[PDB]
Amino acid sequence: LREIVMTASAAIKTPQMTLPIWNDVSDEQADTFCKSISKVLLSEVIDKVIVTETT
DNA sequence: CAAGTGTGAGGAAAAGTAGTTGGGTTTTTTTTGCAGTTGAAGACA
Repeated sequence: LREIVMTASAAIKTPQMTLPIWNDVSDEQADTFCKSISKVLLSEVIDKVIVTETT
């Protein structure tokens, strides 16, 4: 309530956007779209990093 | 052997006052949350 009324902050702490999905949109299509929009960082795919510094 | 004028000081004491000190206040003139904002360096056409 403070984040709205008191500060009218243009930076919500947890900004969310709700998306209605068409009646025709399957649940499986919906999970595909959920994957399709979410961000994927390069870190998120790395398993191990080995640096062999030789000098 | 003796009696008789003139007279200077020595002495005492309670309270005060000295010396030496101190006390004594008096009197005294280690960010722990927040959101915003400016100015800055840097950068651009």
